[PDB]
Amino acid sequence: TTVFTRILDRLLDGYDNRLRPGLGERVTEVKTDIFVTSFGPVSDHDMEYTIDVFFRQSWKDERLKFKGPMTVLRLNNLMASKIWTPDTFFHNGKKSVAHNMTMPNKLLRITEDGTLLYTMRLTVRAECPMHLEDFPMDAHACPLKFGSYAYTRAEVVYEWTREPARSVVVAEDG
Amino acid sequence: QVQLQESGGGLVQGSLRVSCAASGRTFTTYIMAWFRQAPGKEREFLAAMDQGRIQYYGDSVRGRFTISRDYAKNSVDLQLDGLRPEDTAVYYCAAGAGFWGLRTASSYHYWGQGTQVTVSS
Amino acid sequence: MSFVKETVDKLLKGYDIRLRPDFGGPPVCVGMNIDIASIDMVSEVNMDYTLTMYFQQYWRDKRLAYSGIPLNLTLDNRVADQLWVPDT
Ligand SMILES: *[C@@H]1O[C@H](CO)[C@@H](O[C@@H]2O[C@H](CO)[C@@H](O[C@@H]3O[C@H](CO)[C@@H](O)[C@H](O)[C@@H]3O)[C@H](O)[C@H]2NC(C)=O)[C@H](O)[C@H]1NC(C)=O
Repeated sequence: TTVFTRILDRLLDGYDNRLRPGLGERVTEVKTDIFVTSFGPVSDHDMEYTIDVFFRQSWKDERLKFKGPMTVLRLNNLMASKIWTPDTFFHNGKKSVAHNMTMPNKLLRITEDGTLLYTMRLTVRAECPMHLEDFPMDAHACPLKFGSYAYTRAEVVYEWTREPARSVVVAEDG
Repeated sequence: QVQLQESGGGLVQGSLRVSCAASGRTFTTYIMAWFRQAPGKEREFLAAMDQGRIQYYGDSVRGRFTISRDYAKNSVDLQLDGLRPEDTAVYYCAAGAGFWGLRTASSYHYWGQGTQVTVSS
Repeated sequence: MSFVKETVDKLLKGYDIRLRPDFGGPPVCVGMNIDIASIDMVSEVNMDYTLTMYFQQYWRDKRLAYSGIPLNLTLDNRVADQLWVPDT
């Protein structure tokens, strides 16, 4: 009814998406975690590997507080692109894909207290340097590294939502 | 043969720097780390640095000790600051790809002689 | 935080993207930095090599000078569409 559209229209009033939450008075804390749907092929010829991930971040933006009967607010992608989200990027990524079929494969939820939860579906090709001295008896530890591109340690800090071991969950069939 | 020489002081009332020079192999693509062993036979992870220049630290020495790598010289340095009497121990320099590890000594194939550190108050 | 917001609004408002810094004055001096993330694939068939890098460009722009805010304003990347940048 009218309450939903009114809250949606009145959230962005005076919102500046060029500025991170708590700019100049606190550090934006981002709780992140990953669900690996499939650990894709590992191409030792290219020293790369593919991984399909539900990558979901969460933070707090008091600018987007609201009140209503509803405690959860879903944002469409047009409005989700109109607010500040972390500029997370993969340090060892080569060519990653943000899925868009049939509509952008991302979601943005807002809680009444201003907590944002931002989920994405990604296919990331990442570098895996290999020591092939003991080939074919060799073993490797392929990394997946990510973080903010623009915001330094004193502005944005990432953390794991749960214990770090339990914050990256690989699917049984994946 | 592959060797990991260590250099640095052994006595301080303080600030200190312990360097590690690797010879016999280029560890540009390997992870170079520092470990500590106090009396009692328990080896403790301190710091590690990667080919991507990413610094990992242990909780006990987070923000106190700083790890750096000179890839041209193929060496790894550890700056120790805010020493305490309880920090007396033997410090080991390690290298090797971190398989099942990056915080476990079993994942490192190469180790050095070690350097003794004592602090008196 | 509203102080930073109004400062940014002042800086961007009345800003002509078409004119370089010191448009009539001396030439703008652009410094450059590269951090080579990886050289991926050197081809002897195709006569080329692939290179991933962090490419940074530094330049002075008096139009964007601000005071009273002791911190360095790292902004959302989309503001790059609003500022003049070199044609490198
Ligand atoms: C905002 O940006 C400015 C300019 O990038 C920052 O200022 C600068 O601070 C860095 C780090 O302290 C300096 O780098 C160093 O140079 C000194 C020279 O003596 C050297 O001793 C250090 O070991 C280091 O290599 C840089 O020179 C300096 N540049 C200036 C002042 O023009 C500033 O820290 C940033 N942050 C804020 C809040 O302003």
